[PDB]
Amino acid sequence: STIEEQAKTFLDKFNHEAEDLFYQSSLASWNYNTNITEENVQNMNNAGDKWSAFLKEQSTLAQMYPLQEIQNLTVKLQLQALQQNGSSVLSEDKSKRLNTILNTMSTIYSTGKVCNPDNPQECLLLEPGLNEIMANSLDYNERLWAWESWRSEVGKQLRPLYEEYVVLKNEMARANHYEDYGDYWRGDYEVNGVDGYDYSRGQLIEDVEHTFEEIKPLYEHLHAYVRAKLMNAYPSYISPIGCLPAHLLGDMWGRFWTNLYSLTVPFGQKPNIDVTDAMVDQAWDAQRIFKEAEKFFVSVGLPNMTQGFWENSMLTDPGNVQKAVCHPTAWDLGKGDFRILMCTKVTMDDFLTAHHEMGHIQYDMAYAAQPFLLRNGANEGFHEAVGEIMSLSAATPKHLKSIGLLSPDFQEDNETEINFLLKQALTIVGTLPFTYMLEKWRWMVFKGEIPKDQWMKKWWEMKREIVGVVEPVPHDETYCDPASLFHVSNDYSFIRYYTRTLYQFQFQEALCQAAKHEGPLHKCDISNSTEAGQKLFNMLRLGKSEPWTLALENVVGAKNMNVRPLLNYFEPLFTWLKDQNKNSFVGWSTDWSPYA
Amino acid sequence: TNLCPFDEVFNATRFASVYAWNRKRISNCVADYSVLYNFAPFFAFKCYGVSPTKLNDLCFTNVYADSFVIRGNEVSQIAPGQTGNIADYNYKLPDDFTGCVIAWNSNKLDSKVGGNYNYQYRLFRKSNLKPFERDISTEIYQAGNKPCNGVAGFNCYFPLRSYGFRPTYGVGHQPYRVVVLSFELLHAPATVCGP
Ligand SMILES: *[C@@H]1O[C@H](CO[C@@H]2O[C@@H](C)[C@@H](O)[C@@H](O)[C@@H]2O)[C@@H](O[C@@H]2O[C@H](CO)[C@@H](O)[C@H](O)[C@H]2NC(C)=O)[C@H](O)[C@H]1NC(C)=O
Ligand SMILES: *[C@@H]1O[C@H](CO)[C@@H](O[C@@H]2O[C@H](CO)[C@@H](O)[C@H](O)[C@H]2NC(C)=O)[C@H](O)[C@H]1NC(C)=O
Ligand SMILES: *[C@@H]1O[C@H](CO)[C@@H](O)[C@H](O)[C@H]1NC(C)=O
Ligand SMILES: *[C@@H]1O[C@H](CO)[C@@H](O)[C@H](O)[C@H]1NC(C)=O
Ligand SMILES: *[C@@H]1O[C@H](CO)[C@@H](O)[C@H](O)[C@H]1NC(C)=O
Ligand SMILES: *[C@@H]1O[C@H](CO)[C@@H](O)[C@H](O)[C@H]1NC(C)=O
Ligand SMILES: *[C@@H]1O[C@H](CO)[C@@H](O)[C@H](O)[C@H]1NC(C)=O
Ligand SMILES: [Zn+2]
Repeated sequence: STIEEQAKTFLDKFNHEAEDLFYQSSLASWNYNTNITEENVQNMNNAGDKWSAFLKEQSTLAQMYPLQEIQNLTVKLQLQALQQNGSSVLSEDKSKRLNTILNTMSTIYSTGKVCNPDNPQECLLLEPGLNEIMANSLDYNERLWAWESWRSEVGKQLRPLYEEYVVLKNEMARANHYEDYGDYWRGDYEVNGVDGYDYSRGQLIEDVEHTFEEIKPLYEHLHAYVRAKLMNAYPSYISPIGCLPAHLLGDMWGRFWTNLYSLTVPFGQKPNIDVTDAMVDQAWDAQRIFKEAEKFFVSVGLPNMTQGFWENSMLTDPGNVQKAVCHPTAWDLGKGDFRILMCTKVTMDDFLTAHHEMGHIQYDMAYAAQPFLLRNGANEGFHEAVGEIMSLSAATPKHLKSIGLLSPDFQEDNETEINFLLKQALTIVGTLPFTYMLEKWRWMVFKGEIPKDQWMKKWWEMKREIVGVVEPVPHDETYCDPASLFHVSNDYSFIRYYTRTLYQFQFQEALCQAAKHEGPLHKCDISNSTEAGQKLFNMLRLGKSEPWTLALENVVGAKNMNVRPLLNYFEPLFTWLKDQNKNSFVGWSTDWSPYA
Repeated sequence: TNLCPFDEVFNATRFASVYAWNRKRISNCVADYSVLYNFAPFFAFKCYGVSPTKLNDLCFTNVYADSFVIRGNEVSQIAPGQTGNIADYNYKLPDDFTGCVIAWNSNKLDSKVGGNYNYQYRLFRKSNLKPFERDISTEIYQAGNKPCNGVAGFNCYFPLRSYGFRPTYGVGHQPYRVVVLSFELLHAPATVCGP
């Protein structure tokens, strides 16, 4: 009996013991997220402890079959996913210290409160409060006060924790035969083995840099336009050849520029397309929305929803009887159980979120046949890139006229198209530089390129060079600005958003080519196109069984992340912005500062 | 007239696990096959070697009825010349099979909240199973080179596992009850005959 047969038998036992334990954990978690009761929390915790214990015990057994002995490229993937040690490589005291540091950072971010000067009886938390001031207030001193407060109390309480967090997360990575904790994160994109379809962990940096070197013109033109439209609201605070202050971007950190649509709308007389009043005057409910989404998915060839979906799922707010968590989620409990939790309301936003969650559920239904450890997406960005493209086709005016929610005599003028494109760009295009900046800074900190005493200096030098935003007041080494964000204080990866943004438009262009759509890409609808549904299902059914380089080729035809499809989506806006910025300055200078 | 006892086979209160499946020799009685058309939802009524319509006016010597409970995804493994976990270690049918295979859903009876752990199936066996063979051994499976000596651990597994039936699983994982009819004719006088 060679080693491979023994590995196959061990995997056969694991696949039966894991499904049952995971189902009991998932059902307990669902019951907790529907109700709220001291009993349900206890049941959740007990089941979670059982599942964690089962995984902890089984990894020790799997570290007795050497990896090089197996040549199957499917058993190796499953054993590799079990053989990671994690934080167990460290000593007990160091592990306890790391857990304490993480818990302290989480609990200091969660309950951070800021108090206005000379008034202790009025203090604000993060949500709500400070998030409403920097989303709707047009005063300048009100925004700067909140921006400085959040990084004065909460920001400065995390740097001593963060330094030790870094030094301790480097030891765990180095004990796992990596270079640094940054290389550990880049391991989700590593493919070793199958010839031609190989991806190294260091190639991701080059790919990201190459892709970002092409988005710079469109981002520059958008930045110049927003700068021109922001001088009219703050007359004597913004330089016509300078950089945008960091507290005037509609959010605490500047992640999204959505809340600038009121100030930067191209044509204010013409309103956007809202079908909220149409839905109410036709007497629609949540059930109608979900059946419409299902009917949309069946046209492209994908299957129906299970009979258990319509019975075991929550689609309406229970009311005062129950206390639930109103966060739209898609559940795959295992063993054929699929459910959606969503407090649905009659609004176009919920109409699109229904399509999004149903796309998640369809992707889950596709790979049910694979083994347990290969029941995920190709990588961390495929899943919600697949989910997102379904919402793009559901909001186009062509689709809305077909289902009758929009009048059949409504004509699509060329002035609303610019509105739609700019609204989409303020959310999709305005966050890529921020994502790239933050991930680059975190990667450089872990490697050791940024010394311990030049963190904020390089952080603010990178923002004036990549994103284009300058600080309103000076900051020194006593501050920890990056830790002020949720994804940094809590140990989370951040490049998934970048990869998802670039993947979704590649997928959309491939499907629109398959659907024989002629015209601009942003009017596209893949409805009633059976060919465009087989192509997608040729990728949804694989899961992690094959490298993500091959799964992309089954849809797009290329084997690498590409940016040209994103630019084809924004061509009319790019031309309009080039015409509009003929009498302005495009670019920025890294010398001007508001405090100078 | 004495009708064959097809009532107590299909409509039994409790069924048997796959690895220890019951067999009833129905003999020397007249058999009415219209009774079988009750229980209207049949997930499968595939017949081999005969046709359901003319089954009445062709009569045999001995008829065997075998009963057990499987999951939905494994119903396709009870056809002749199939390969799978159940068809190779639990219940195997010959390639020259004559008879019918009947399966109907039993979610409302065999699934309980919390789980029904009384149904078991074999997962590990040394070699494949010859047709119409029944194994009830519970010896430790040795998957390595180190003798097990009647314990469990590294490369020494427990052969039988248990289903976890619940009333919330999908159609493919819900319980199904299967009854298989085998028709034997031989030079010994024919006894079981229809109307
Ligand atoms: C998707 O197709 C349905 C079905 O319409 C038929 O199939 C199409 C492929 C095409 O060949 C149509 O001409 C066929 O009639 C469309 O539903 C129909 O839409 C028309 C709109 O003119 C309407 O008059 C019918 O009543 C609809 N039939 C129904 C609802 O049963 C649907 O509009 C198509 N969606 C698209 C193109 O986005
Ligand atoms: C996970 O940790 C275990 C031990 O905690 C590692 O197993 C040891 O690996 C070293 C490497 O040479 C051997 O010398 C030891 O004999 C192994 N066993 C023990 C008990 O120490 C294992 O390699 C780690 N996982 C990975 C992927 O490296
Ligand atoms: C969960 O909510 C249901 C709905 O009202 C209720 O009947 C049940 O008692 C709740 N669970 C517990 C443990 O009380
Ligand atoms: C790997 O093992 C699986 C076992 O399910 C087998 O189907 C597959 O063909 C093997 N791969 C190769 C390349 O033979
Ligand atoms: C989906 O369900 C509807 C009604 O339940 C049915 O008419 C349709 O045929 C189903 N689609 C498929 C592919 O079975
Ligand atoms: C829209 O169409 C009109 C019609 O002539 C044209 O003048 C205008 O340049 C077009 N583009 C925009 C952005 O209005
Ligand atoms: C099955 O058995 C039950 C209980 O004895 C009985 O009520 C029912 O009528 C039987 N079904 C048929 C088809 O005879
Ligand atoms: Zn989602």
